[PDB]
Amino acid sequence: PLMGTVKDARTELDTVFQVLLQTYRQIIQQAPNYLKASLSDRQDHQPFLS
Amino acid sequence: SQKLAAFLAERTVTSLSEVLSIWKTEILTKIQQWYLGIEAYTPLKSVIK
Amino acid sequence: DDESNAYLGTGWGFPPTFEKKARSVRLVSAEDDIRESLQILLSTNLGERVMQPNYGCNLQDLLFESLSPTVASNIKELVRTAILYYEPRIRLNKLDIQQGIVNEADAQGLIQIIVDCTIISTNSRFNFVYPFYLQEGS
Amino acid sequence: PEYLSISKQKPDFPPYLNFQTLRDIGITHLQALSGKIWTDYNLHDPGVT
Repeated sequence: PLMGTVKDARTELDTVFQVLLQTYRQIIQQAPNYLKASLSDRQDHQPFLS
Repeated sequence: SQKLAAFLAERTVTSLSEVLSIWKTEILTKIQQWYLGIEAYTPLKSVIK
Repeated sequence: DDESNAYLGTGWGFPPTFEKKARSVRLVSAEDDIRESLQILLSTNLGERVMQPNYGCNLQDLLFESLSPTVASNIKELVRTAILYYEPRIRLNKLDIQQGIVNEADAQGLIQIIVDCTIISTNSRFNFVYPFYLQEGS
Repeated sequence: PEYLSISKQKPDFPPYLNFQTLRDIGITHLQALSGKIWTDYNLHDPGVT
């Protein structure tokens, strides 16, 4: 985009950023729903942490 | 947003490289580290991938 | 899982050791878990545990004395009582106490006590090892 | 002197302030979390201390 109209230079960068940020946000949003199961599903945690 | 405005002010190679380094170091590296830091007994492991 | 000697239990070692490459704390088992137990019991005085005023053994109350028969009998009574109350997993055989012999001047100042024990092949109703004690009782 | 004789409930404190209840809850949670590796719960164990 260093050889074209400053709009074309804008659209390309936004187009990549949008997809990256969509996937990022999906993961961040879904994470909180697994915390308690990550604990209650085992009986062999390290003692110094439990 | 800051980096993109600074680039659109003056279009040279260094501004573009900074815009790209933002993506490389703030999103993708962290997704990789999140993936490697989780075990398979949780469903998240299969979601991310 | 049911291994051998599981009824004797596993626990933390003494003193606590932390490994950093292996992100864990050291754990002992079987006969090592018993030996270390003894090292704790005979090195704690009676009032040092916060809500447990009866746990410990007052040996340092017998320092600065010559080893007469009346001192040896007192040492034996203290040690036997402590082990009877707080070590259900072993059987005590005999206590050997000697003073003297190295320099024959440094040797005069030290007392040596030997503890001989064996390990009982059955469980005990006073052993808090999980999950047997929930059914074996008290 | 406001208090001339005392009891287990005179001065009164909320029922969660009881050493034995806190201790029992702690032990139950420890067995639920790590009861498959750490099995020794006698008084010589540093964890109980």
